[PDB]
Amino acid sequence: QERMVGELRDLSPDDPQVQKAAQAAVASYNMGSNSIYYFRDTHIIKAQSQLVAGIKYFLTMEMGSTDCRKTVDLTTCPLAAGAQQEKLRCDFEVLVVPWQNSSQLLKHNCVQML
Repeated sequence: QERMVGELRDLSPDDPQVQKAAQAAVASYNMGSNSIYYFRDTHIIKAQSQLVAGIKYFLTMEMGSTDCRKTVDLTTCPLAAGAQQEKLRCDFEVLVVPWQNSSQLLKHNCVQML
């Protein structure tokens, strides 16, 4: 066949390739979001991969708003507390291809947590 569609498989949330895919998702989400502040990953809850012509990562993760405003090393950005605190739970689909340096966030659906 012409198409390459591999098996969908569970990965460890601590797989270094999941982690890189996760930082790709965060960076892209922050670029596209209307929020004043950068969000930052707090927990990878679930991770799956699928071999295509390239690799898809399907990530479920939680994010927290930071004190860092956009107007980047997120490890230096504290999670906001009290009035500015906001938590999201997101599904991300990330595309990784060996000929591109930047991994792409194909889809995302985020949801504000109480």
